[PDB]
Amino acid sequence: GQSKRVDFCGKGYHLMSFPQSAPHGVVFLHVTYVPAQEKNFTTAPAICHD
Amino acid sequence: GQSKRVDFCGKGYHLMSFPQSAPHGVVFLHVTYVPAQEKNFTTAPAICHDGKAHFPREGVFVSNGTHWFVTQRNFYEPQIITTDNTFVSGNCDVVIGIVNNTVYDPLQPELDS
Amino acid sequence: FGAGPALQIPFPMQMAYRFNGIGVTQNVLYENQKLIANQFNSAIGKIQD
Ligand SMILES: *[C@@H]1O[C@H](CO)[C@@H](O[C@@H]2O[C@H](CO)[C@@H](O)[C@H](O)[C@H]2NC(C)=O)[C@H](O)[C@H]1NC(C)=O
Ligand SMILES: *[C@@H]1O[C@H](CO)[C@@H](O[C@@H]2O[C@H](CO)[C@@H](O)[C@H](O)[C@H]2NC(C)=O)[C@H](O)[C@H]1NC(C)=O
Ligand SMILES: *[C@@H]1O[C@H](CO)[C@@H](O[C@@H]2O[C@H](CO)[C@@H](O)[C@H](O)[C@H]2NC(C)=O)[C@H](O)[C@H]1NC(C)=O
Ligand SMILES: *[C@@H]1O[C@H](CO)[C@@H](O[C@@H]2O[C@H](CO)[C@@H](O)[C@H](O)[C@H]2NC(C)=O)[C@H](O)[C@H]1NC(C)=O
Ligand SMILES: *[C@@H]1O[C@H](CO)[C@@H](O)[C@H](O)[C@H]1NC(C)=O
Repeated sequence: GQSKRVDFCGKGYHLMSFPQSAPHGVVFLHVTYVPAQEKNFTTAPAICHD
Repeated sequence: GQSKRVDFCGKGYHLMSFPQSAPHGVVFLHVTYVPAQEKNFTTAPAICHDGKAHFPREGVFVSNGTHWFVTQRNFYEPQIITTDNTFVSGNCDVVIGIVNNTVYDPLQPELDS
Repeated sequence: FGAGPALQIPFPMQMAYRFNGIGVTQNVLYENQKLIANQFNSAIGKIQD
């Protein structure tokens, strides 16, 4: 599935995972989404119109 | 509560659960929703109206062979593709799989009469 | 396939669902499909290395 638990399946916003058998264990490859190239903007809670 | 954790409380999309006492333990009856009676359709990432690309808001584009509908991803409820169903995110040049079809305007027919 | 019968879906159209699941719209994936695929392949190769 896709998990919304934070840091449960990788550093970032979880996209998917892939299992791989390893000697006496399992290795998960976690594919996650990481933001980058942030930019500053001026924000406002609401906007007053008429 | 209702859990989104996969296979945590039953095989399927969790709906609810009922506890029952048992000797030295508990028994959970997990009531879950399981899809069934699948059907294959032709799908498209987006639909190209006049110089514009339309993506489904909450759903998926399918085709019954001739017409194109927008449905929900968990139950076949085909709906006519209108402006309220989709949203515009540019032109028909960067999406691979974009399909030409008409997006019916829900306001123009009433405005013209 | 883990919550019932397996329902086929194209992988770009499934990555669109998984982008929607994190708060990012579908057009972000669809317009940047080649870049996302290249990033995924490079990440897999770097994992191997
Ligand atoms: C957005 O603005 C913040 C400040 O509000 C910037 O933080 C500055 O970063 C520079 C470079 O490291 C520092 O010299 C300054 O002292 C920082 N300012 C403060 C108040 O801490 C931040 O870099 C800006 N982000 C972007 C992406 O431009
Ligand atoms: C722009 O913001 C100003 C400041 O809040 C608004 O001006 C007020 O308008 C009301 C209604 O006429 C007056 O009673 C207040 O005295 C005004 N405030 C000031 C400081 O002059 C104005 O209405 C806002 N414009 C819009 C279109 O929302
Ligand atoms: C695909 O669905 C469309 C829309 O429901 C079908 O077109 C309609 O078919 C019904 C049943 O024969 C007719 O009464 C309507 O007049 C049709 N509408 C139009 C606008 O032509 C279409 O037949 C379906 N195609 C297939 C292959 O099942
Ligand atoms: C969807 O419709 C567009 C309308 O622009 C088609 O693009 C035209 O295709 C013709 C035939 O190949 C070309 O001669 C024109 O130059 C194209 N016009 C533009 C503005 O690009 C497009 O091919 C159609 N798509 C499909 C799959 O039929
Ligand atoms: C069509 O759907 C059936 C289930 O109704 C599925 O088993 C079958 O694989 C599909 N046919 C294809 C993909 O050709």
